Amino acid sequence: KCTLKSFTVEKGIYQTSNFRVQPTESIVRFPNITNLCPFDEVFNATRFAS
Amino acid sequence: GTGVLTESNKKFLPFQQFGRDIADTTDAVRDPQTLEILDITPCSFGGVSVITPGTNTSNQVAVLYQGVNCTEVNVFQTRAGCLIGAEYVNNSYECDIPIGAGICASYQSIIAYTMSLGAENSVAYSNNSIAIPTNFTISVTTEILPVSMTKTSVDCTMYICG
Amino acid sequence: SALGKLQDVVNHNAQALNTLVKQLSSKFGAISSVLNDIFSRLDPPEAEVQIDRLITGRLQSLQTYVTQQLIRAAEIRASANLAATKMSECVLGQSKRVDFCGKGYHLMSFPQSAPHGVVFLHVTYVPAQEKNFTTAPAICHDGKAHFPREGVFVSNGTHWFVTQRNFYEPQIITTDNTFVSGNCDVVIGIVNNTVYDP
Amino acid sequence: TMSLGAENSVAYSNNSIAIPTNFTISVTTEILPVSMTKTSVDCTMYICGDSTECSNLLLQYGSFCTQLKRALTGIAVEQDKNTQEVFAQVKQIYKTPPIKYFGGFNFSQILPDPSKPSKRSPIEDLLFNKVTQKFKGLTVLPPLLTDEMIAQYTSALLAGTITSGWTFGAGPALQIPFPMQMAYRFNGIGVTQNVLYENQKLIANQFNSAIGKIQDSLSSTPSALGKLQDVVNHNAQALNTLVKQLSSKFGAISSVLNDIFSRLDPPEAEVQIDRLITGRLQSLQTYVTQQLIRAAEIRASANLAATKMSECVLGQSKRVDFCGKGYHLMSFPQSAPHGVVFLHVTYVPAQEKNFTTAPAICHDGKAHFPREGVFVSNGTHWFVTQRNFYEPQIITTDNTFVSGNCDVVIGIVNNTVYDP
Ligand SMILES: *[C@@H]1O[C@H](CO)[C@@H](O[C@@H]2O[C@H](CO)[C@@H](O)[C@H](O)[C@H]2NC(C)=O)[C@H](O)[C@H]1NC(C)=O
Ligand SMILES: *[C@@H]1O[C@H](CO)[C@@H](O[C@@H]2O[C@H](CO)[C@@H](O)[C@H](O)[C@H]2NC(C)=O)[C@H](O)[C@H]1NC(C)=O
Ligand SMILES: *[C@@H]1O[C@H](CO)[C@@H](O[C@@H]2O[C@H](CO)[C@@H](O)[C@H](O)[C@H]2NC(C)=O)[C@H](O)[C@H]1NC(C)=O
Ligand SMILES: *[C@@H]1O[C@H](CO)[C@@H](O[C@@H]2O[C@H](CO)[C@@H](O)[C@H](O)[C@H]2NC(C)=O)[C@H](O)[C@H]1NC(C)=O
Ligand SMILES: *[C@@H]1O[C@H](CO)[C@@H](O[C@@H]2O[C@H](CO)[C@@H](O)[C@H](O)[C@H]2NC(C)=O)[C@H](O)[C@H]1NC(C)=O
Ligand SMILES: *[C@@H]1O[C@H](CO)[C@@H](O[C@@H]2O[C@H](CO)[C@@H](O)[C@H](O)[C@H]2NC(C)=O)[C@H](O)[C@H]1NC(C)=O
Ligand SMILES: *[C@@H]1O[C@H](CO)[C@@H](O[C@@H]2O[C@H](CO)[C@@H](O)[C@H](O)[C@H]2NC(C)=O)[C@H](O)[C@H]1NC(C)=O
Ligand SMILES: *[C@@H]1O[C@H](CO)[C@@H](O[C@@H]2O[C@H](CO)[C@@H](O)[C@H](O)[C@H]2NC(C)=O)[C@H](O)[C@H]1NC(C)=O
Ligand SMILES: *[C@@H]1O[C@H](CO)[C@@H](O[C@@H]2O[C@H](CO)[C@@H](O)[C@H](O)[C@H]2NC(C)=O)[C@H](O)[C@H]1NC(C)=O
Ligand SMILES: *[C@@H]1O[C@H](CO)[C@@H](O)[C@H](O)[C@H]1NC(C)=O
Ligand SMILES: *[C@@H]1O[C@H](CO)[C@@H](O)[C@H](O)[C@H]1NC(C)=O
Repeated sequence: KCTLKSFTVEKGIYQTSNFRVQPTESIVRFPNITNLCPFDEVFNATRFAS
Repeated sequence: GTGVLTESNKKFLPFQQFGRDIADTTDAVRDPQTLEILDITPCSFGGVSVITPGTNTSNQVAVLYQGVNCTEVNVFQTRAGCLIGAEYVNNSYECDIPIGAGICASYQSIIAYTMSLGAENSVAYSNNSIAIPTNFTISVTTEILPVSMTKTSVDCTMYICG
Repeated sequence: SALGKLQDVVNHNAQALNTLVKQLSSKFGAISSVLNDIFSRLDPPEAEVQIDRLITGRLQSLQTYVTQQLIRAAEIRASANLAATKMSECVLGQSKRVDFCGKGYHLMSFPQSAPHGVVFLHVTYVPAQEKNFTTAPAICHDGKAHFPREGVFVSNGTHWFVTQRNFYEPQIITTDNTFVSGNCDVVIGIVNNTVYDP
Repeated sequence: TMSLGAENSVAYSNNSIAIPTNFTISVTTEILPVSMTKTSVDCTMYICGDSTECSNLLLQYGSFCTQLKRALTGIAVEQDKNTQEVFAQVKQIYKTPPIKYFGGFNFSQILPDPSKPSKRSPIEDLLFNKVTQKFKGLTVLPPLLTDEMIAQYTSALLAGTITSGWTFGAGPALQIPFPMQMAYRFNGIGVTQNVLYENQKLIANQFNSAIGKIQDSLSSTPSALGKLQDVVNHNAQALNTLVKQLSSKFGAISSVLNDIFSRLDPPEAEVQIDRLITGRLQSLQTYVTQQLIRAAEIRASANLAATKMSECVLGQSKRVDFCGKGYHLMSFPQSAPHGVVFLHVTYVPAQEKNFTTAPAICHDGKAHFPREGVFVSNGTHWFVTQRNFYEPQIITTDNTFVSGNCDVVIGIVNNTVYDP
């Protein structure tokens, strides 16, 4: 009735809207990052510069 | 992207990252962590159509989902799609409300049947038999044809600006 | 539901005009859909762009309506040409074309006017009450084969007659309603009977 | 420079005529499209897709894709109506007798084959074998009448036109032996029945040979079905063009909705999205208009096909070249993908012969005119014979009629007129 904008619908077949399955999960895929920066040497150094 | 991740029989080359179809859209992907090939299919989608016998007669309706298997949602499966709210009948009648692929539904509740082509009629043919009419019947038939549609003219300046 | 076509024409035109009219109340992405509001709320520098967007949208919609009207007019003109042909042939004469002027053999037709259309009354002739018969292609008589001029040879079981195709009017087979052509050796299925001579 | 055709000059003279002494049964084909694929488009999926804010931006633009859905539904129902009009012309399903003997004529090629699981004649099976996804809201609706029902209508029409002549198209079906139906059809085109009944074997042999040659020619030439192949080609290429238009820049900085949303703030993202959606709407409008024009053309073709089915098949048409080159006899329809193929059986004269003709015969001061034929002369004697065939007959007073004296017409000749 809303699609036809009328209160009485004549006999027949009508198209109203679309059926869609809503996704419900998220899958992020990125590599096994293994490029650790040499911050251990910079911070854990026993003697620092003047 | 959004879709249904499934195992892919496609074999990407070692440098290949994405897969593309003729429509230039992503369909096969390679997982960065574990090097495997996966397919992407859009989530099951289709239009919705409502079969109604007319509000004057009644209010019951049967809904047809176009191009979806019935397992992905008084349930019937047709070539057009999944039909719910109507019962399938082994009988046959004339096509009342078209559906598709030779299926038509009507209200008697709502029933869906295969449309009937016509009344079977075998004619006895033999090489020495003829049939001659012995009477007649004057018939009068009608035929409606549109001729002219309503003449309209527009005023561009007032419609656009006023 | 007999007059579906004319009602469809009227409804199509009415709904096209209604849609074109209702297209005015569309914002087309502009912040408003009223000329005076945009004129009073903003200065020319961006009111010009807003008016440009609105007028472009309205012109596009009207042009779409015009194209739809053109296509429908072409279809209606084809239908009108068909109607003129039907008038000139079925009404002003008799048609030998099958089903062109009604189911069955055509006799004559009468026209009737209608809103935005014309209605015909095809008066047609329909045979009924058929009856089977045993028939032969030709009659062999004294070594001569007699063929019907216009009828077809039929026989109720004992006697043979010649009758017109579309009606059962049995007649005695004489030498004036049959024409001789050759002997009765080459015709396949020829039978034996006498041919009365007046 | 192209040559229009071979030079020819008929030896027209004042009092000479040419009359055929032989004939040639010819079979020709005619291919006509009926309907194309019924497609329906989705507004939100095509325009941008799964972005809710995009749909919010769209819904305030207007009800354009409402009109598009309306137009496409109209086209689909028009296609279904076209098929119904072309094929659904008989309300009964006639069935051929089990024993298929029709006085020597061989209809094995066009009659249904029970051996095939599809229940189709070899001709239509060849047609099906001779004519050759991923969607983004672009749906293809199935036709209402499947191929099997169309084959059923074709079989019913064939059975009606073989068993009961043309009578079933104008009332009840009245059986009649096939040779008499063919004699009736010759009598329709001005050739008497004795010509058929004295040549039944030869006519049957010519008919069988012609239909075999037609099957072979369809099997050989691949370009015969262009009028049906191009419909599918046009639809597919238009659909592919519409799909390609989805990834067009349209002057925006990027062609991807999500990237525009992510990398840009609403201020100019709104302008970019407006440009993109306007461009896509324009492309969709163009596609819909193209579909409408193609639908009009296909509907005209389907109306022509319906007229041919009604006239050449259900009866005999005296219109020239309307149902094949030559004098029309009868035509057989055959189903085809998105169309119909006719097999026009036509009568073609051959082996003409010179003769000397006269308008009338003067005798006892009376001018005798031919009643149904034409006066000829092999050089010494004068005969009267039918126009389309050389069947000389002694001139008498029953096949001629008298009118006036023999000093008013021009070219009259002197001869006697035997009285039986
Ligand atoms: C041919 O058909 C007509 C009607 O289709 C027959 O006329 C009817 O005859 C019966 C019996 O006498 C009457 O009761 C009806 O009133 C007649 N109908 C009309 C409209 O007058 C006619 O008898 C038939 N003729 C033959 C030879 O069968
Ligand atoms: C003329 O006779 C033929 C056969 O003698 C009839 O054909 C049969 O008609 C009966 C009537 O119901 C059917 O049950 C049979 O099936 C027919 N035969 C076949 C092989 O189908 C024919 O109907 C008769 N004509 C009329 C007008 O009754
Ligand atoms: C076939 O028709 C002929 C012509 O009417 C019939 O012959 C007549 O039949 C009537 C009634 O039986 C007799 O009173 C006449 O004397 C017959 N005339 C002649 C010249 O014989 C014949 O009977 C019909 N056949 C059948 C089987 O009914
Ligand atoms: C029609 O008549 C002719 C001649 O009256 C029949 O021909 C005869 O047929 C018999 C049987 O074969 C022969 O023994 C005679 O020698 C034939 N005579 C002539 C002059 O041809 C013919 O058979 C008849 N038709 C039918 C169907 O019996
Ligand atoms: C028989 O008809 C043929 C054509 O159908 C005639 O051939 C032509 O006749 C004319 C006039 O005599 C010549 O000018 C042409 O050169 C002829 N054609 C050719 C290819 O040579 C023929 O003359 C006719 N004969 C008779 C006796 O009437
Ligand atoms: C009429 O034309 C037909 C076909 O063109 C002729 O039939 C052919 O006759 C020749 C000679 O006897 C045979 O070799 C062929 O095999 C026949 N063809 C067929 C299909 O049977 C026929 O002879 C011609 N008649 C006249 C009087 O010219
Ligand atoms: C009608 O046509 C069919 C098909 O051409 C004929 O069937 C052929 O018969 C011959 C000899 O029996 C075979 O060598 C062919 O292989 C058959 N054709 C096919 C396609 O298998 C048939 O003989 C013709 N005549 C009749 C009366 O049916
Ligand atoms: C024209 O045709 C007539 C009739 O066929 C011919 O006259 C007869 O011809 C046959 C065959 O030659 C002869 O056996 C007859 O004796 C002829 N009858 C007479 C009364 O002469 C005539 O010869 C034909 N003319 C030409 C030039 O062929
Ligand atoms: C046909 O015959 C008639 C009569 O036999 C011919 O008419 C005669 O023609 C001669 C020649 O000019 C005249 O002297 C006579 O007076 C005519 N008599 C009559 C009664 O008309 C006529 O010429 C012949 N025509 C042809 C073409 O042979
Ligand atoms: C007529 O048909 C029958 C079978 O229907 C057949 O046996 C017979 O030979 C045929 N005769 C003729 C003359 O066609
Ligand atoms: C017949 O036509 C020829 C030309 O082909 C002409 O020479 C002759 O005079 C004509 N005869 C008559 C009687 O007109």
